[PDB]
Amino acid sequence: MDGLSFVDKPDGYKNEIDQLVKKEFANIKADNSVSTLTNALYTEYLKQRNNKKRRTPDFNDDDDTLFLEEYRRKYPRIDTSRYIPNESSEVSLLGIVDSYLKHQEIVLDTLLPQTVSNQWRINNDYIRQTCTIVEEMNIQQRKQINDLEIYRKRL
Amino acid sequence: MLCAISGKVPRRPVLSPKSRTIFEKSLLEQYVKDTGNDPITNEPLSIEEIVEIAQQASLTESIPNLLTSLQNEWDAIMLENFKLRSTLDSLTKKLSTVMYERDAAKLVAAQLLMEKNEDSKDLPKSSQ
Amino acid sequence: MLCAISGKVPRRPVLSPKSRTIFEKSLLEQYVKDTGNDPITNEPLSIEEIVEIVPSAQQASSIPNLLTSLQNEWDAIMLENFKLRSTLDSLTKKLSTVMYERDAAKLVAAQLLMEKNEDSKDLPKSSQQDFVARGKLKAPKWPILKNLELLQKTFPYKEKWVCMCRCEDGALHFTQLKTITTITTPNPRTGGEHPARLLLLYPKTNKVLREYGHNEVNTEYFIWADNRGTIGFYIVHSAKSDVEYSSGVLHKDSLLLALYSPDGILDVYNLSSPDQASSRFPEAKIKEVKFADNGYWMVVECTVVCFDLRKDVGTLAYPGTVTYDIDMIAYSNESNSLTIYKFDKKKNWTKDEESALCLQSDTADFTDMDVVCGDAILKTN
Amino acid sequence: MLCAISGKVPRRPVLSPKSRTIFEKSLLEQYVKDTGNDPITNEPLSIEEIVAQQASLTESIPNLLTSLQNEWDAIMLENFKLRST
Repeated sequence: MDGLSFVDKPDGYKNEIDQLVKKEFANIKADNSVSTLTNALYTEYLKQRNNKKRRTPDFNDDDDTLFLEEYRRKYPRIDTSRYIPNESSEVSLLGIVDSYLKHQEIVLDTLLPQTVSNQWRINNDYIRQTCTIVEEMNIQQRKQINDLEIYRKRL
Repeated sequence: MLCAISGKVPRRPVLSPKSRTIFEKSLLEQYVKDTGNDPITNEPLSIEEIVEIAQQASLTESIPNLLTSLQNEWDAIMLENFKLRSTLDSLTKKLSTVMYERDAAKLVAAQLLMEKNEDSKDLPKSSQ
Repeated sequence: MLCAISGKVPRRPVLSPKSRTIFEKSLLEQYVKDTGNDPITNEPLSIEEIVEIVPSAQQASSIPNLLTSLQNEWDAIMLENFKLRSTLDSLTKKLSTVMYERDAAKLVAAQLLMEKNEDSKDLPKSSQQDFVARGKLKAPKWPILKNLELLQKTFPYKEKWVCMCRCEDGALHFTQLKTITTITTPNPRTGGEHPARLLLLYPKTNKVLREYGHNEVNTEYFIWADNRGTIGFYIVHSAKSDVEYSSGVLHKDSLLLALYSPDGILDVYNLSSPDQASSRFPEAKIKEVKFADNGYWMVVECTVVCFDLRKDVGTLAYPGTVTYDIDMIAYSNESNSLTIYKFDKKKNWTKDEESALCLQSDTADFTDMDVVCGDAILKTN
Repeated sequence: MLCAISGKVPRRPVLSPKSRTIFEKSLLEQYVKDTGNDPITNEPLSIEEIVAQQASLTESIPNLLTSLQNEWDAIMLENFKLRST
């Protein structure tokens, strides 16, 4: 488990260890009908066609275009009424929503900092641990080398 | 400011008293009837337990609402969840490659733990 | 569609304008005449306070529910997207924690390897300072393959006939019409053979011609290898390896098997998944492989190399080996001659009676005898 | 966007779980320390009582469905003007 990141100051060693890990891997080796049509639409990459009729039409048609004509009138009157209540308020309704979006945005970036601080704070605690033990390991190795030659010089 | 189920910006937000989290009324009311518990914390919660607590500028070119806008909404719902199902499938596959490579490393360490200390032991014995 | 006094279907639904609850005109009127009150809330109410008769006027008796239906289906869409995302991010935590801990655990090895290495040079620099010939034809001489019936009976393949012979009576029980592989079914009445491109299943008759050979643990299936690069049970090859398979044997539990290759690999396969799960490298064509009944040893020849299947490591190498078989106390080899090794300490028997190549070796039950066949004799020891 | 007690733009909004209303933490905290209550409804509230799917801003599917209600509900009143007349 133990491998000191802060204390151990190559890419060759990653490439080396990857090969040894690789060799040990060589050894081991809820919705209704809605979901059916939605998954089929996405898989096939084709959206279902809508009513491309109101836009084109034609004068001196028949009973069919008499309907299609009368459709264009009522929707154009609804359109012109739908543009009236927008222009009445105008830009006040738009800029009121623009202000809401600024309150929504700043909240996210506050959380970006809260995460930033606690993430650096955890790493900060790790750092001290790394330097604590890395010294202790240094102490151990020095003592190790002392015996190694001490035992020889006695013999 | 958002709902904690769909990812909406709620029109009638309602907060639960067991876990302080704001949901849109329709979506929290649906969960309680499906299974009577809080979705996040899995704690007992009912419809009576809930406590009830926005402007969108309709575009200038607002026919399109029936045809173009509604079409885009069910395209965007369709191709996202399909792509999201694709993302979930790969995470489980990449999970299996993670755990296998992990256990492969465990065996290396275990194999090397026997190797190193016995090599060190042999140096201690050599002196004699 | 129910009154809130009797519980009947109201034919004249009248309502009190103090507590919203639709009653029937008869019952509410009898309650008001009894005592001037609303029956549900006990508030003040009179007869004139009640709104009687149906309401349809300037209204006319679709569309609105279609939008309601559109909402109801969306309500599911949101609920589904939530549970799909939870599992998405919750799995990403496992992915992230693993990958981090993997490369963390990877650095353990890099450190460990260099210290292990240091221990080597240090210490190194310091330490420095019966014989039956009539089973098959005399004019086309040679027995090329051998098996013994697991439940009792000898099976040989000849330089084109398959022969079943009884050691006790010294009689040929059947001559079944070169044969280079034979397998004896435990049922005693079924025998199998293979040759330079069929597998044949025999009763004194051939009952199937199926177009190395090993019997599955169940007794119901045969694994085969071929120079055509495929193994068969299904029929599969390795695109990547793409070469002749030289031998084939099931592991005793019947889940995995091994196939030797002309390019010196021992390929291990998962039968269920039909996948190549491991390959053991380390020269020339593989000639024979054998799984021990201990379930964790595999012996291979091309040297005889011993593999521990728990570690996937070559733990011993004994430097023509044509045939390998465990009794798991003993391992026999045959080819240039016959040799038997004790598996515990790795040679206990050595026979050189055959003239020319030995093509098969086998253990009688409890190792009470050994059998071998040669390029005409079948010998018992 | 506003704090209901002061009327300012709260720089640390915390929503209560008894009278659902967005209060400024520093303001509501003092209100609770004065007396354990919610300022609006005068129901009991303590300081602990106060409190993965990515969203996008509310714009012109659910907002589109509520739009079509406005369309039809307005057109239904248009019919009354001609039924009554």
